[PDB]
Formats: sequence, C-alpha cells, structure tokens
Amino acid sequence: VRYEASLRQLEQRQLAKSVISRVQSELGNPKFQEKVLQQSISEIEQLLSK
Amino acid sequence: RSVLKNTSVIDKIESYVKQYKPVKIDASKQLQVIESFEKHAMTNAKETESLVSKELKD
Amino acid sequence: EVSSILEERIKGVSDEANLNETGRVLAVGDGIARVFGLNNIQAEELVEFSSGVKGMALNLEPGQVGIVLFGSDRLVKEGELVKRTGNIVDVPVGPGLLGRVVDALGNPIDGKGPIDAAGRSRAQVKAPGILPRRSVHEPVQTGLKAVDALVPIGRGQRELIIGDRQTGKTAVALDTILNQKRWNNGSDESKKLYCVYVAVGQKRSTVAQLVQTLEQHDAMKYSIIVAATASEAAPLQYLAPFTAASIGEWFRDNGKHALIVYDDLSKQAVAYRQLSLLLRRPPGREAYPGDVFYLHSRLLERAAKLSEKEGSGSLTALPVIETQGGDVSAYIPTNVISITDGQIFLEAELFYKGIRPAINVGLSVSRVGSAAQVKALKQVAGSLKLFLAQYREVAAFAQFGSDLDASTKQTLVRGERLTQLLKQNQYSPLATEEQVPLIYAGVNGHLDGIELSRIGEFESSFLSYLKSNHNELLTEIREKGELSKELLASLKSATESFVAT
Repeated sequence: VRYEASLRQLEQRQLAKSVISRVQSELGNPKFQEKVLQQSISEIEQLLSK
Repeated sequence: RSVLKNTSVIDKIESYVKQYKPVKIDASKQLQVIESFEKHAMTNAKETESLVSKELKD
Repeated sequence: EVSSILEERIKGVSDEANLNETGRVLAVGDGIARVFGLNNIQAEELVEFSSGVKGMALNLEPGQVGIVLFGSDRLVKEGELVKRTGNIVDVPVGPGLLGRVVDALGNPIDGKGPIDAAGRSRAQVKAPGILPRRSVHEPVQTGLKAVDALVPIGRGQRELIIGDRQTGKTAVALDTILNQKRWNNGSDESKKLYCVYVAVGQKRSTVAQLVQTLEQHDAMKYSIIVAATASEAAPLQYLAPFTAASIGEWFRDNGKHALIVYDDLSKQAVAYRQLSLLLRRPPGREAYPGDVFYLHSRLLERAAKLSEKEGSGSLTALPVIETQGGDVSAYIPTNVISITDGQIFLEAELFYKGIRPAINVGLSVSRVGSAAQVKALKQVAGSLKLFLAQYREVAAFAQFGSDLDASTKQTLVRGERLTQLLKQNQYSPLATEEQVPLIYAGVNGHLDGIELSRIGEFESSFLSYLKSNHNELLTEIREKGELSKELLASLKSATESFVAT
C-alpha cells in the first residue's frame, strides 16, 4: 500500500514535468499569437459588459 | 484488498494465509508420565494419610 | 487517474476577474510587503498577491498599504499587482475539525482529506457580553489530583500555566486532555468537552510526537489540533490563536462545552513583535509592541460560560506562558497574569526535587475558586489547604534545623506524606472518583502514620483494596458526588481497615 501511494505521487510529478514540456510547446507556437487575439477579443466582450 | 490497488498480491497472501491455516503438531504431551507421577505421588499421599489417621486415633 | 479528475477541476477554474483594486509592490523585503494603491481596502483584509502569495493587511497608510505576507518573499518580487480578496480573514469551522490537524488557513496538514466544515467564521469576533454569561458551575477534572484539589478547573475559566521552559511544559497540559477521555468516551453530552490543542511556534517534529501520543491514548477521536509550526510565517503565527478561537466558538455556539489549550502564547508575543517592528510601529515596552495586552486580552476573553438563554455554552481556556528564567516581572508574563483568572505556577526546583507534576502551591491560585470543585472533593480536601500552608511555614523553620517541638513535627510528618501523596506519573492521570478516597485518607491523617517510603506502595494498594472491597463505595462516590454521612462513615471504616494494610 505504501509503495502504491508513493507511485501515485510519482506519477503526478512525472506528469507535471510533461506540463512544463507542453507549456514550452504552447508558447512556441503561433498559438502564442492566436490565443492573444482570443484573449484580446474576450477582454473586449468583458469590459464592454461592464 | 480494496485499499490496495496493486493487483493480486492480496489474493496471494490471502491464499497463503489459507494455506497456512494448519498449525504446528502437538497434542497431549503427557498422559503416561503425568499419570505415572500422579500414581507414585498418590500412593505417597495415601501413606501419609493412613499414618496420621492412625496417630490421630492413638 | 486521480490526475485526470484534478486536471478537469483545474480546467474548471476560469472566468475573468475585474480587479477593482490593484496596487504595485515596491518596497518588499523581510516578508513584509508594502504596495502602493488599494484605494478600497478593508482593514485586516486578505489580499492575494499575484504570485500565489496571500497576505493580510494590517497597516493602511496614505501612501503605501502594508500587507504582511503569509508566504515567503522568494516568490514575491517588485511591482506585482495585488488583488484584494474582499473578505477579511476567515476559517472554515465545523464538526469535521474533530480528529484533524489543520494549519492556520485550515488546510489539513495531516492530509486526512478536506475539512468537513459547517461554516466559515472570522478571526476577530467580539467576546461574550456581561448579559450573555452565566456563572460557572460545571467542574472540569484534569485527573491530576493536586490540580483538582488546589486550583479546580471549571468551564469558561482562563487559568494560566506559567513556569520554566518545556519542563514537560506541554505535558502538564496534555494530561488534562487525556483525562477528558473518561467523560468524552462517555455519551453524556453535558459532560462532553471537545478539546482543541493549539500549538504555536513548535517544530513539526514536536507536534508530530504530540499527535502520535494523542493517537496512542486514542484521544485524537475528540481532539482538534490547530498548529502553526515555527517554519510557518510570523503573520500566520500571529493569526493562529485568533483562528483557533473561532474554531472553538463553533462548539461554543452549538452550546457544546469545549476546552481550548493555547500553548504557548509566549511565542505569539515574539511573533507580534516581529510583525510590528517590520510594520515599523514604534517599539513597545521590552520591545514587545504596546498593544500586546490588547491583543492577548481580546483573545483570552472569548472563552466564557455563556448564559442559560445562550444554552449554557462554554468554551474553557487554558493559556500557557513560558517564563524565561522564571521572570515573573517581564512585561509579557505580567500582562498575561492580569488577564487570567488563575495561576498554575510550575516550579523547576520542585520538579528536580521529584515533585512531578511540579506546582509551587503558594504561587498557584484559582481566583475562580472551588465553585467548580467537585462537592465531594471539597469536603475531603477541606483542610488540605491548611495543612499544606502549615507545612510550608514549618518547612521554612525546619531549614534552620532548630530542635523542633512536637507540634511542628506533627505538621512536618503530616506534610511530608502529603507531598508524596500529591505525586503522580506523567502521562497517566487518575480518575477523580478514585482520587477522593486518597485525599480522605490523607486528610483524616491515616497516612500521617504510614512511613514515607511506602506511601507510594500504599497508594497503589489502597486503590486495589478499594477496588476489591469498597467498589460499591467507589460507585457511590461517582454517583452521588457528595459524601453523605453514610459515605463518610463507610469511607472512614474502609480507610481505618486498610491502615495496617
């Protein structure tokens, strides 16, 4: 049971480093451009709703 | 077993426990010697009793 | 697995903030940030710095609002934006805190899953008024015979455990918690004290040993452990008693009786000192800021025996103050002494002397007196106070070693035996129903005769004897709680019979 619980934690930190790898992938892409446009228009909708 | 997600080792040691339901051999380890000692002793008890009973009445 | 559900929850937190107040960090250092902005800002507000650090705000200045970080500044950096939570500090309060160690922000640090919380409350809550309070009338038995006899504990009382550093300092308190197992296990809810042990400034290892000890005596099934280890922030330490108090108030509010041990407030003072001096507040007396009395007093006054219209609620408090070098004139010890309703002075010399628990009976008072002492126990221990007082006087004369008169030696002989009678084994409180006989024997002078060396043997044997024969009598002492003429006679006879063993 002790190693089983440890293995779940180990899986989570392993999968955490994959999040870092994925973060580098997103910020590399022209998703870096395209999602900024998405955020921009979202701020237009939101701040206009104020 | 419902705690342990890591499969079929709870079933293994459960079955190993069910293997080892048997226990070490041993029973009545004295039934000749306990009786023999008691016999010799009983004789002596009666000897003492008879002597003192006689003396009491004396 | 568990990861997929956690990620789903994380994806499930979106939705823009309108950040109606911002401010830019500028002077930040020493863990005490100061931000410029925050035109709207409640006092004592919780502000989330954009770095995942949350800090309460304690100084509002017409330049820079001084927000004390609850985190380390190694995650904070200059010019960050801070977004005001818009809620003054609050903690989850509920029944689920029973059997849980929780940190200041109510995260289970024993990680027995999320706290089952019936509410949230606020750190500062005004104390029970004169009108919603009724006089104390409910005993609390610590299972330390000397404590029960000399300085009886009731409910809604504040009594200060004071004395030299960690002279099993924690252990003196822990014994009280342990004896509350007898009622707690019992289903009498009118005798149920839910116990909250607050540990401020202690290292994680100390706390861990304590919770383990509590689990060993299987008392953790009624304990709440509020902890603020020494690693954790000075602001969190400062906030830690006040959030413990609110946790207590949920019990108190429910009318359920409870007891809160605040061990040790002395470290709260150090924390408030650090906090104040890096809020640049003018240095107070003995470097502890001059409003520490107010800080401690407001905390302490929230334990009370609420009125019968308020359902006879009662949070009981036991503060614990370490005296540094036994200095009772130090500003922080002086302040606390005034606030509290008792002193339970522990003396190091008597500890070394082997009187454990160690209580200097002259420096110990219960100003709330024997209104909360068990009625039976009051009768038996009636002249125990006088005897001990006589013993003290006699002992002083005895030092000079002048040829003492028989009257002085009657006292001396009686006194010596009494002292040995008081002694009890640490981590092993004794049932009050079986402490009443021991005091009867002593007070009715039967033990005065019995030789000092074998008093300890006699005590053990006497209990065994009463268990054997006068177990009908013991049942009566529990049941009727006042020694009637018949009980007094029965007890007198029993003791007399056991004089020669």
